[PDB]
Amino acid sequence: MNLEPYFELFINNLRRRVDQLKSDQSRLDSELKNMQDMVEDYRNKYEDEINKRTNAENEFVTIKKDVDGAYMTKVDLQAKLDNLQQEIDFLTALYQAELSQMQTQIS
Amino acid sequence: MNLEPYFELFINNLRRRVDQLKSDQSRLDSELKNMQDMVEDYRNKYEDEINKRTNAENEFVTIKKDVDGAYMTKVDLQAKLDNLQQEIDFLTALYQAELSQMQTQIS
Amino acid sequence: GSDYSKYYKTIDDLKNQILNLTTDNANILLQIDNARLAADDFRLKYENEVALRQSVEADINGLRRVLDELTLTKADLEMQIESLTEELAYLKKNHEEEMKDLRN
Amino acid sequence: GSDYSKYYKTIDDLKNQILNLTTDNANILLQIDNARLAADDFRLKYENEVALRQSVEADINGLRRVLDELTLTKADLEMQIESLTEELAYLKKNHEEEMKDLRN
Repeated sequence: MNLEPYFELFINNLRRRVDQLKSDQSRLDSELKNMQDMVEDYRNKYEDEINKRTNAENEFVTIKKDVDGAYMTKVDLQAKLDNLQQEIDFLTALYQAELSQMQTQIS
Repeated sequence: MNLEPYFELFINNLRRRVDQLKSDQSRLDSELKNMQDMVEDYRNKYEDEINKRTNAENEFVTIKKDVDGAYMTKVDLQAKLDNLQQEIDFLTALYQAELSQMQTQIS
Repeated sequence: GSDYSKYYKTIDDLKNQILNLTTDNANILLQIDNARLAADDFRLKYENEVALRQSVEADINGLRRVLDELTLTKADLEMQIESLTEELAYLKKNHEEEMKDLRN
Repeated sequence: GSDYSKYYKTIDDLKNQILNLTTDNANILLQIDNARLAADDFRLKYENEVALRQSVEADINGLRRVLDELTLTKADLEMQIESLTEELAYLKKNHEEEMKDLRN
């Protein structure tokens, strides 16, 4: 029969299309494997950085509490010191005045 | 007694310090009220933007699903169409060849 | 003297009033500081939120344009498929009929 | 003819093989796309994380410097308070003793 090569040509075209699509599929498989691998890598990085951040925040909380306490202690100590100095000076002047008062009052 | 004004002076100094510290306290009260008010405002903004973001993410998920489906339908339809065209052409040529085959084969 | 004793009482009352006022004001200042840090922290968190939402929404709009394009394409393809299907069926049956005719 | 029928079978098998391959590859491409968006999304989230951590840690170091300064200051003040306390007590008792002396 005359028409065998018509069929063989059309089959050849279909075969070419199939083979291209199979190659494409292999490429897409590799590409998806690379991408998924990336998703896992960046996911891991993200989570680890969450934990590092959280520990940093907690550490900050602790040290800021310590600082607040230290500032309160410094404030109170400075107030006590200022009171001591002021009272020393006042009592110095006043007491010298008492000595005068006594030497003159005796007369 | 001579030394009343010494005491009155020191008392005056202490009174001045007290009054300054009271004024300072009033200012600090106002300042803390302003700050707390800000903390509430920015907290509210933050939370509302969380909710807006979340709704945006969900909406995105939905529309991306719809797009994926639409792309799959387009792919399949395009494949079916290409098949139809290719088969039409092939059958056209082949059938004309069958007509020739018959007119010559009869002879 | 007695009078001097009274003056002493007032002195000490003012000393303690100072101490109390300094401590209280220090505590208030710490409240202000921590509240500051909290406001700034909430503004950073918020900024991150508007960034994430920015990317999301922009991507959404893009995907709306894509979806419209894909739907229009789908309708078009359905039309074309219909036409080519009718045409193919015609072709097949017509050729077969011609075969019958020439064989008779 | 029979032979032509066999060829037909192969043809249709290839047509369906095409359809299957196109669909499968499309699904894989969608998987790749969504995975892309997920990787990019995780990198944005991560970047935000390193920003927050940046602010936190820097603030920490600053607060370490402050804490050291405050502790050193505290020790210094304690020393000064001690000295001035001894000095005040001396002053008071000495003046009182002098009073006793002059009165005698």
